[PDB]
Amino acid sequence: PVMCLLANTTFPCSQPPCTPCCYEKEPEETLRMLEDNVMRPGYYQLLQASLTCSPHRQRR
Amino acid sequence: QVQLVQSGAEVKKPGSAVKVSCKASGGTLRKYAISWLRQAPGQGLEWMGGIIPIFGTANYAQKFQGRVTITADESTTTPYTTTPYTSTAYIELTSLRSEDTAVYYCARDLGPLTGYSYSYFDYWGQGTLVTVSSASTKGPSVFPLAPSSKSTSGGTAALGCLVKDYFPEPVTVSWNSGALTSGVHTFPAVLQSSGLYSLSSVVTVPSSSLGTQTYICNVNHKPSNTKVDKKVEPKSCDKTHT
Amino acid sequence: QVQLVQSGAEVKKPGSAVKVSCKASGGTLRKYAISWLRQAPGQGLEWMGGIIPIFGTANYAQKFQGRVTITADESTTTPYTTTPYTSTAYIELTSLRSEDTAVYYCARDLGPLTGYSYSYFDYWGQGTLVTVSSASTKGPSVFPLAPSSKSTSGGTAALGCLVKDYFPEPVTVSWNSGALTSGVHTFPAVLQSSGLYSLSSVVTVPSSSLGTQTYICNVNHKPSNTKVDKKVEPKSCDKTHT
Amino acid sequence: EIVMTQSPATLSLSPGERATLSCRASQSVSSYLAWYQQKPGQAPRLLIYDASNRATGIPDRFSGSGSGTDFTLTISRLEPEDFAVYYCQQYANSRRTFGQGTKVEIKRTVAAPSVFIFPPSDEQLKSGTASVVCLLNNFYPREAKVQWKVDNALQSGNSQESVTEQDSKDSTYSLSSTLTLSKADYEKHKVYACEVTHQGLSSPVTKSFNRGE
Amino acid sequence: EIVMTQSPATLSLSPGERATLSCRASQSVSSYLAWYQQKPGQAPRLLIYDASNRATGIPDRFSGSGSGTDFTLTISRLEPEDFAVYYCQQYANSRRTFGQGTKVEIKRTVAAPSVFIFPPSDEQLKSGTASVVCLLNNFYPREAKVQWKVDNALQSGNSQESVTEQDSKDSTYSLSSTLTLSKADYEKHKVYACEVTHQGLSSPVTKSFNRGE
Repeated sequence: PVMCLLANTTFPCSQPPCTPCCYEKEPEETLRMLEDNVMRPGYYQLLQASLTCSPHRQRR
Repeated sequence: QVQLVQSGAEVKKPGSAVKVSCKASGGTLRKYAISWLRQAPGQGLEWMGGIIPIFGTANYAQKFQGRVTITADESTTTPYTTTPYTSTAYIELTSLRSEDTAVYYCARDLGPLTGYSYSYFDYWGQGTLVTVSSASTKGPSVFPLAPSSKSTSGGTAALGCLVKDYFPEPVTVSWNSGALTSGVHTFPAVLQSSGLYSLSSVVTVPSSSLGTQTYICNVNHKPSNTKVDKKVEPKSCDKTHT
Repeated sequence: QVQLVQSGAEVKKPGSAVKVSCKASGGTLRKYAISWLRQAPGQGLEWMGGIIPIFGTANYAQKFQGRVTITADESTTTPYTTTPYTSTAYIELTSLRSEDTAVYYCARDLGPLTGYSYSYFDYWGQGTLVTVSSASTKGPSVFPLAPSSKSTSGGTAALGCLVKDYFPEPVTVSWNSGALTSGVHTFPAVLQSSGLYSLSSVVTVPSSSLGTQTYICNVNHKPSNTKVDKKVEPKSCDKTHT
Repeated sequence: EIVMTQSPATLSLSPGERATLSCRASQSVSSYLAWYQQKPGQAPRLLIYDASNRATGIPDRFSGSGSGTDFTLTISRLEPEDFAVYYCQQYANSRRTFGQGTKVEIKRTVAAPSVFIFPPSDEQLKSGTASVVCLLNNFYPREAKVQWKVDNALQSGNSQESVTEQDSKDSTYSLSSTLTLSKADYEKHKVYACEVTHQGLSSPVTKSFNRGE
Repeated sequence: EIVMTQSPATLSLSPGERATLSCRASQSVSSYLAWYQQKPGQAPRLLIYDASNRATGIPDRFSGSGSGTDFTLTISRLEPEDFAVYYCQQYANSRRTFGQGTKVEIKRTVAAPSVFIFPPSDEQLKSGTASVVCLLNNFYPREAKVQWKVDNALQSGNSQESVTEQDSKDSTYSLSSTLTLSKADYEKHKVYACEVTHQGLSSPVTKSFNRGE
């Protein structure tokens, strides 16, 4: 696989870094997930599935 | 004038996904939107979203975001084009629920061309049907309906037929292979509280001809290409027939 | 966003003049009008007139045309307006009558920017109260109030004071020097036909409180630096205060 | 939300009469309405765009009227081809919304229902099963109520209802209902006797049948 | 001229419920109308401009409609801080007119006034006059009327009234009224009486005290 970063941990660009549609739940640290994943090839193709769909009230 | 044509009707297991394809052609106008609407049978009529096939630019009614995606195909159409114009569009229905069972329409939307505003649905496809259920493709129970203990002459009395216990709804039926036409009512559908369908077909008559006439009916179904034919004479605890 | 600020309240003799003023700041828009409105508490809300401070060019309701003159600064309206944009606007009430006693508001008008059309008011100040009276500088007369059907035991559930014959409204009243802040009731004001103010205030105590604790009110006023206090315990026909 | 409404849920009239269908919205749509007719086994077709403009090749009979919150579609004299479902639609905001729809119906002289009933047959009885049918035939107007009333008691926990529309020649409706259980439960009774309550009948009607004959 | 009339001079409801304010325009304004609110000691704040645009600082607790002469402001649900004065205004014409306004009353269970009468004192009688203080306390609603009597002759003239705001944490209103007499006229009579009519009372109540008590 191709790998993400969150300083304490690393995982594939093909599983949720924390939770689905992260920015609505955790905004000012979702700003920081893109300071950690900042300049690598994988995560800009996981954003396609990580700021994408409906949580349990939000729809996009 | 103009026409739209779309995928044949389809049947699916819940929790899967399905894509409906649309094509439009022959109008003079170039850059209209194509839009998708849906209708649970007679229960409503909902606009879902659309695209402009030139720009992509997918646009959604908020109720469908996450449960659908919309796309269209760009083509090697030159700046001059010099043909009848054409477009191709889709809804991908995803994470299917049995409540998604509906007819889906493609329609032309003039919103972009009419000064980038909302518009009415100008021309429509045929519509196409999506069926969502876990059921297996069971062919019907096809027994003859028995006429009751006869009320006799001086009026009109019971005569008919019953079909039950099938999946895929598109059965058909025919009395005396079409030699009986008038007086036939066929009750269109029933849902048996767990995916299976049912149908009945009936012939209102004067009481003259029970146990006497060759009343006979065909039944036809698409699963396993099953086809059937039966007489409808009185038989229950005892019998009286032609 | 934006704010309007305006000069503090006024008190005046009939047949005198007033130069009320306001400032605007912090907006991205440069060419808004400044408008003046008023209400007396016994009236609705009325537009008087306004200006576009860059041009001058005042505009008035026919109720007020010639009763008032509206003007503005040269607002440093240079090219390279890259400093935050600000402006000052003034009104001149002249030879005023008792009926001109009202709150006057500065408010922002987008009418010129919305294609030179009449408009609603976008933002407001706090307003300037202007007071016209024949009266002159006075501190309060003050009185102790006797209990209803005086009993000094329990037959009533408030203990109170009366304040009368002052000028400028902002007397203020406090119970046990403000320590008894709970259970206070106070009533707004009345100008008598003599052109002077009055007020009433109470603590909502049972009459069993009398001498069980001591009960007082302390008053402050601004004119002549006048300040006063007294008991509210029984003081009328006889000295039975507890 | 902009809440739509069509006041007549149905309109019944004879050919040559003025049809007039009426629409409400909870706040001003200010034009931006359209009208459609819809046919069984088809997708809708456009009649009117804006408040009052006829769609492409729509003949003359239809006209649209209204403004703000209140609107109507009028047909000058209803032809025998025009009987259909009809919809208003709003496009004043991104939630484009259709009305509930209205059905337009041929008005005719009254006819009352005839009642029929049917036993099970050997293929069900060998399959552990019994199935029983109740019918109302060929009546107008159609607003009847029916129950299975077996040994006078309500049967419903196994039993469905179904309808058919005005026939194109006869202008009458019909109903079909089924009762179905294990063959051993079907023996629990002796008077299978379905009822009807109707507006063309003078009083409720019932017809009776017995298991084992 | 373009007179603006708001139909409720006052309105009442609990928090968490939808108030429906309305205005009548004397002649067509054709949109060009705005809605404001105000609190005492403050200038207004804008809520709505034209029929239905909210100002860019305003939450979805407010909404509007109207398209000629007939206008509505619908508050989606009052929070316990939206209880305020509300005004329409029009700008269709050079005479920009506001309405006379509407005040909303926070609805609660009733309480009748203890009406009282509170006698004057020597601190006032040393200066040629006497004030009697009828003092309707801690009551709801403020629909009370008050009237004054001296030796049972009516004193409706000088005996002015003043009312609290929606005071306390619960809008317990009060009223303070001040029958005021010259010293000689205070001494020429011996019975002072004051009378109240209110919705929370069963029927009118009079309270009295006598000179020299």
